[PDB]
Amino acid sequence: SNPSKRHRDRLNTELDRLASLLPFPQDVINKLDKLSVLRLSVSYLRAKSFFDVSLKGVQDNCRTKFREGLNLQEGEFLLQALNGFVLVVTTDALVFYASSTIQDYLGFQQSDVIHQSVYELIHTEDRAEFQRQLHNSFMERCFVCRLRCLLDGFLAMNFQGRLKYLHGQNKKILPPQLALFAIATPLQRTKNFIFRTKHKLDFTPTGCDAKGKIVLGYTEAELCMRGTGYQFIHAADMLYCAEYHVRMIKTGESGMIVFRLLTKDNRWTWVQSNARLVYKNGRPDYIIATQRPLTDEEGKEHLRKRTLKLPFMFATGEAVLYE
Amino acid sequence: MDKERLARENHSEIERRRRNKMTAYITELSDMVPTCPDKLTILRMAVSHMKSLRPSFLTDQELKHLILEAADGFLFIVSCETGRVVYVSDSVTPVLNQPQSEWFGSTLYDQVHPDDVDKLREQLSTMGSRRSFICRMRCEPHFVVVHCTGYIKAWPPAGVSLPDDDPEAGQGSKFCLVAIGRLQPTEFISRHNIEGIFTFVDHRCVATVGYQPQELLGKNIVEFCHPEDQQLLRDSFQQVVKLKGQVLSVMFRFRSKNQEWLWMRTSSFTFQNPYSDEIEYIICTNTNV
DNA sequence: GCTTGTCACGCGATGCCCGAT
DNA sequence: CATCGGGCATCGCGTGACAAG
Ligand SMILES: c1ccc2c(c1)cc1ccc3cccc4ccc2c1c34
Repeated sequence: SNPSKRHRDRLNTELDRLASLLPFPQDVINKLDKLSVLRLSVSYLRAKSFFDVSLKGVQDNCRTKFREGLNLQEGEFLLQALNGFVLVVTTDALVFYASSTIQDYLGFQQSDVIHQSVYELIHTEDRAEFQRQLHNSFMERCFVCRLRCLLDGFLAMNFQGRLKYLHGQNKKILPPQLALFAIATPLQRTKNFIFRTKHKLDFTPTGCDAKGKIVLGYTEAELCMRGTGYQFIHAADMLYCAEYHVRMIKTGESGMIVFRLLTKDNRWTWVQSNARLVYKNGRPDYIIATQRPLTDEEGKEHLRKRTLKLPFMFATGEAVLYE
Repeated sequence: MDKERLARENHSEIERRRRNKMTAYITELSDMVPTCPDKLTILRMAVSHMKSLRPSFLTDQELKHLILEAADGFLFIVSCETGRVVYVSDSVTPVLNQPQSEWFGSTLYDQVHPDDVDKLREQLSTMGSRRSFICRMRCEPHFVVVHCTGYIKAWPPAGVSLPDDDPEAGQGSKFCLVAIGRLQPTEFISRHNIEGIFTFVDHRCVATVGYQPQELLGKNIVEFCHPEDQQLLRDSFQQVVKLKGQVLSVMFRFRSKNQEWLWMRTSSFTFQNPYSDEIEYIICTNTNV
């Protein structure tokens, strides 16, 4: 042997002693490198130091064993109800903490994100914005960014959080800095899915097939209890639908018409439809409309390529429907 | 340049930066332990402190603390069948000014506004099975708008022990909602019924009266109107029905989002079913003055 | 078949310890 | 009370083996 190897071996022994103590599963620790071992040790220490100041059950009146068990996982229950992940970032743009669920949204391992620069995860076009959120002086924050997604590739996410002092960081003795405690959440079969609906002569629906109940979301009864079909139509398409209804009254066939229908979610769905008149003893009896749902891009393309220029043609809004 | 020498120097710089990172982390360690010397002693003291401190990185209470410090809110776990409150966090007291006794042994329908009860059912019957909505919760009875976001989970949860003589032992619910609740010169077109209820609202309303379409949809327009103008507005809506196709202009005052009165000119006409000539709804164009 | 990075090693320049001046 | 040379320990540098991707 030689003194250099013995010093390096003492250093590696202390590094392995640090590594075995980290609060991570053994399969995660065994795949770590010395540098990230030290980094995660520092991170655990700083987190414990902050919680040793900022931190510290079910109201005894309502305490049962099962309620205590639920209370012991309250934190994970909250993390799962988040629909996103937690992110605490220092003034130095370092990730003080990121919850495990970041892997379920971005693909990054919690062990690789902590104590790293947050800008490594932020898009280059949005980083500046983030910085202005890190620094006339109220506290609450809410904004939008785009973060790298390895499952995609980027993902736009809404950050809702606050600026609070990150105590117990022993900087040099400096006073504590202002860290961002934020919650990051995401943002909000068409190949021949043709469905047919039967209507009265005033376009009151009366019948609908399975794929129609799947597209629109109404039970066959719920579809007919809400009046005529003009209650289902976007206000930007009501006049086109009325025009094509007049056309079908005149000639028996409406022709292809693209318009928006209100679902049971109070959402809009583009449909390309064709209404035909059915006759009994030479008189009109009911209507048979054949619809094929459309993507948003195709719908807006048909809208910008419209032949008829009518009022409200370019309006966008929301609606509700009652019986 | 020379590929070999360039690669050699790049590699040397990589290793040098690695060494600098290691010494910096060791200095952070010495800053982060009780009393702190050379690298080996700092590492030994770090091992000792981490031993005394100590699988999740944070404890459950630390994670809950981080989330509640980030964006407030309180957790509740209800049953999908009856809405029976299975669990509610103590954070309900700082959020709704309500003790845990009010929610336990109760049902979420009993805690919300009656007008939202039906809405609640739509969110409980039967990406993941996420849920998110907005309701009004209790606190004379006072109510607050609460945004809820959660998920559908199979019951009972694994890990939690359920004794024989526990209240949950007889309920036998299969699915539960686990959620967090948190407190929170232009014109626009709209469609009402013949009573004045907003059934369609243009998105421009925010730039016109400060309200989102959800705050308008379902409500009557007369509720936003000034009492000295309410009968004028009502008679406008009544006369526009008798004169189908004809336009009717009416000026009134509108309670903006900031509880401020604006002057609005509304032009209303009626939409006729092109077959039965019946009144489908009333189209209004509401403009700022 | 190349890139980036992890780890061990050899190698001196100082560091600390400590009899011996 | 220092000051001084021993021998080992600490520590920063560059380089080569080796492997994940
Ligand atoms: C559910 C509810 C309403 C309608 C619908 C489905 C399908 C339609 C297909 C063509 C069509 C053409 C002219 C006017 C219409 C008015 C209402 C509806 C349709 C129309």
